[PDB]
Amino acid sequence: MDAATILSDLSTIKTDINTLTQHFNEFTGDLLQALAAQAVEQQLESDIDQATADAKATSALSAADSTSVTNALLGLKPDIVTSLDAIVAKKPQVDSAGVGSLVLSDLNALQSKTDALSGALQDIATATDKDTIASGTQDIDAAFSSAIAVFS
Ligand SMILES: CCCCC/C=C\C/C=C\C/C=C\C/C=C\CCCC(=O)O
Repeated sequence: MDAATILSDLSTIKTDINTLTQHFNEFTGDLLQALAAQAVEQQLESDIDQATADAKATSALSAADSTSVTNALLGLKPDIVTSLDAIVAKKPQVDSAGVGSLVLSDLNALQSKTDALSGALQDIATATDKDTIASGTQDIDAAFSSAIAVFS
């Protein structure tokens, strides 16, 4: 509903991602581990959708708020790349657990939901910040495409 809400929403997303990465780095193929990570992944999906809804409810951002939201979104990029790298690194464990289709389903959902979030933030950012967001989102989308290719 306002810029502070969107920033808080983006921080929650950041926390979710870093928690997932921790799960990935511990994954041994065990299905209970997979269940635990999927719960976090589903929380992440919900949190991204919440951010999108809050952004859709928000008026054209001041210059300072636009910078804040742009930097918070772009600040997710290395966390996303790190997280995607971490699950890719565990492809053998994913294959042995037989849960590749779940990873793939999750990746496609997350890409869709993240793209929607970026679109909504572009809509309320300054003209310059929109371009910056779009550019960073291209990079996030590239990273998703690579992970999807690995898991399909
Ligand atoms: C918005 C940025 C997205 C960052 C990447 C986040 C998730 C990658 C997608 C799916 C992986 C998560 C759960 C799938 C379930 C089991 C696979 C092993 C999980 C584990 O380790 O037990």
